[PDB]
Parts: sequence; structure tokens; C-alpha cells
Amino acid sequence: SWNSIPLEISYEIVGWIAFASWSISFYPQLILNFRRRSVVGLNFDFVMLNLTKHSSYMIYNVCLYFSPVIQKQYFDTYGDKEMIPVAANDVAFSIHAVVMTAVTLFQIFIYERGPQKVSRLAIGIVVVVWGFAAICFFIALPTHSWLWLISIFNSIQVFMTCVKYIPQAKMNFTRKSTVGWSIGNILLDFTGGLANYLQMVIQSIDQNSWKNFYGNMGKTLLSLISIFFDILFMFQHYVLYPE
Amino acid sequence: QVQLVESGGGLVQAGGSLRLSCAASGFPVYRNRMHWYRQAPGKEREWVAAIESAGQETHYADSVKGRFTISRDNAKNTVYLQMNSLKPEDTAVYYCNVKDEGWYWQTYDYWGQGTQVTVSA
Amino acid sequence: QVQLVESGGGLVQAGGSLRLSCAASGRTITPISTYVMGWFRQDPGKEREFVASISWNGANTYYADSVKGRFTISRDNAKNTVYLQMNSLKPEDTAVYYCAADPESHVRLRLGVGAYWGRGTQVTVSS
Repeated sequence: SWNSIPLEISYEIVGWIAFASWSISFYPQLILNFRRRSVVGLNFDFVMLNLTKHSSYMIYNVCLYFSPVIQKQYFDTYGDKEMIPVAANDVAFSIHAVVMTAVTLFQIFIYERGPQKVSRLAIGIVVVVWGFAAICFFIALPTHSWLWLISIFNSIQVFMTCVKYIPQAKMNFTRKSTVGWSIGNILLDFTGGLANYLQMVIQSIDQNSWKNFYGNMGKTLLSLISIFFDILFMFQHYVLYPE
Repeated sequence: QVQLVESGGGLVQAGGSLRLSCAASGFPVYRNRMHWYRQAPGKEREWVAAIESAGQETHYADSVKGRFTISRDNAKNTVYLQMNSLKPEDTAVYYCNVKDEGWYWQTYDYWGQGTQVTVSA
Repeated sequence: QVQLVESGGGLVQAGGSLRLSCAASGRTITPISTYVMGWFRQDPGKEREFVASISWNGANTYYADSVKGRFTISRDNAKNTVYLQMNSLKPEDTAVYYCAADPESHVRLRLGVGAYWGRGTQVTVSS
């Protein structure tokens, strides 16, 4: 399906460059909890909501990349001459992010030292999300509409990216300051967002089609919600609340 | 910006008591969840106690549960660490702590200079 | 899953113009017309050397340095056939020519890491 070798290699390069930028951020907090043997400063509510965001994106990537049954439903849907919009680096990212989120969740349990349980309202959201996904599973099952089910997981991942960014931007607006700002972590999130979009743009200009942006709408919105909020964070840090 | 000033600590003999204090500046203590931490020489910082944002709910490290007590005087903007039944184990620079809890991305920890509490057998 | 049959020729002379063909068959989730195809030559003793490849859109044609500006590759997205038009041949071009096809990667195919390969058909260029 890849027509151009330079475009394919630049797609593969931009792919692992997006993977590295978003996967390396998981380590500084992981190591900090380890050195301390405590999770006092951690928002437990956010770690449980990011597990749902990561596992839903992981469901979609692992299934579309490895299942030929689901892939055939993608061609039946977006077109026979369509390239699958899941990359090796997207699969690697989703699995690595699920592993790292499970490790920090394990650190919260074994290291404890976090009386601030936080756990409430956000627990109801996990119940509502996984409940709505369970109903969706039983709807999809008789017809084996695994592409529609995988597609719900990718849409709930989108909602969950908003859940990552919106409370932290809202906090900065009420607070009238950017507390916890790090030009480095924002630039790593930014690179991963631009590179995840440049990957789709390369797949789209290699083939003469934009259907990959519609097939993997969840990855398209994952990059655009990251880029929008990084511009907004940089905007409220330098021109709004600087000092 | 925000300043923390600990005082009350010094040398005491095993079995004694101390009333550590913390003078908050830049923020109300009744609005924030206040913490106490300790650091023994060479060993890493250890969270010791906490008092809820708008209430009297408290939490302590298992090493001090039953001996230490955290309270706050609203009419003084200060947090206290009434530490009874002291042991030479408890020797450390005690820091009162407040933070700017941050949903995703790094929480900002505010510290005082600390007060050395030395307990001798 | 996919069978590749090289319907090529045999013996030609130094400075001749031979022409290989390659039909692709089999039932697959991908159209086979979108499948990236190419050629490789074996040679007595030496390992699989790349010769040429054509994109599924048939626009991009890659050629090895050795054959570049001598061989030409053409596709037939309808018959699923690749053609190696080996013009102005040299005695050093005598080898078994393998047809190759990859459902997804052009890079994999170019590097000898393709999924599918043909029987191979001997091309004898004699001085």
C-alpha cells in the first residue's frame, strides 16, 4: 500500500519520534514515587481516569492492528483501497502507556502514603464509562460489529483526553497562575501531538486520500486536543498569568 | 509570595513532648490541606501528618499515629504538631508543608526552613 | 496465501532485450492490485540482490544502481501483473529472477524482507 519509500520512512521516523515524546514523560513521576516510597502529591482521581483513557485507546489500536476480521470491516466501511490508520508506534504507545499507568496504580497501592484518597465523582465516571462500554459490547456481539465497538473505545478515549486537559486548564483560570509549569514536559507533549498529526498527513499525502483522518478520528482528535491545550497553556503562562 | 516559618523544636530527652508550630504567610490555613514532614540526616523526607482543607479530619504516618497530633489555630493562621512520647528515632528537621495540588502535571510543594528536633535517650 | 508466477523468458545475448512477467493469485483481505510488486536476482552462490519495484499507484518505480537506466518496470492493476523490460543487457545480468510482492510495506519489499516470492526464472545473457 505504501507507494513512496521516502514518505514511508519519514512516516516511520515521525512515528517513533511521536512515540518517544509521549512515552518518556511517564518515567519522571514513576521514579519520584519510587525514591520517596510515597504518593502524597499524586491526584489519584486522575490516575484512575487516565487508566480508562489508555486502555480504551489500547483496545482500538491492538484490535485494528492485529485482527484481520476487524481490518476487513474497515475496508467494507472506508474503502477497499484504504490503508489501515493504526501504526506500530501507536500500538507500542498504547501498550507502554497501559503498563506505565498500571505501575503507578500499583505504586499507589504498595507505597500508600497518600491519605488524600481523592477517590470520588471520578469513580462514578469510571463506572459510567465502563458501564456504557459493557452495553456497547452486548449490542456489538450478535453481529460481531467489532469495528463499531473498537470505534466507541476510540471515541471514549477522545472524551478522556478532554478529561486530562480541561480540569488542569480550569484550575489555572481560577488560580490565576500556571502552577506546575514545565517548559520541557509541555514541549514533549507538543512534539508528540505535532508528530502524531504529521504521521497521518504523510499517510494521507502518500495515498491520494484523507479517509485515515476519518477512520482514526480518535487519533486525529488526540493530537488536536493536545496541540490546542498546549497552545492554551503556553498562552496563559506567558500572556495572561506570567509575573 | 507564600512563606512558611517553623519554630518550637530543639533538644529534648526521650519520652518528652514538644509543640511544633508553623506560621503561614500568603495563604489562609483553614482553606488549604496542611502537612507536616520530617527529614533525618542522610535519609529521605518522610511525610508525617496532615489536616483537611475546610475541616478537622487528620491523617498520620503509622510511625507517629497515637503520639503526634495536628491541629490549626484559625485565629492565628498557624498549624501545630503536638508531638508526645518522643523517642530518639523521631530526631529530624521538621518541615510544615502546603502544596498547589495539580490534577495532571507536577504538584508544587511549598516548604519552610525546618526546625531541628533532637531526642536523646 | 498469494502465489506469484513468473512467466519470463530464458536465453538471450549480450546487448539483448528480454521481458519478464509476473501474475499474482490468491484470496486476500487487500485488493492484490494495491500490493506493491518487484524483482530480485539470485546468481550462483551470491545472496538475493534487488532489481526493481513499482508502487501500487504505478507512479513510483525503484531500480537498483546496477540496472538503473537499462531495466524498466511496469504494472497492470487489473491483471495483477508486473513486467521487467530488461533492455541493453550485460553478461553480468545472468541470474534467476524472482518476483516479489508485499501487501503493505514498500521499504520491506525493497530490503528483501517481502512476504511473498515467486518460483524464479533463469535469465541467461551470453557474451
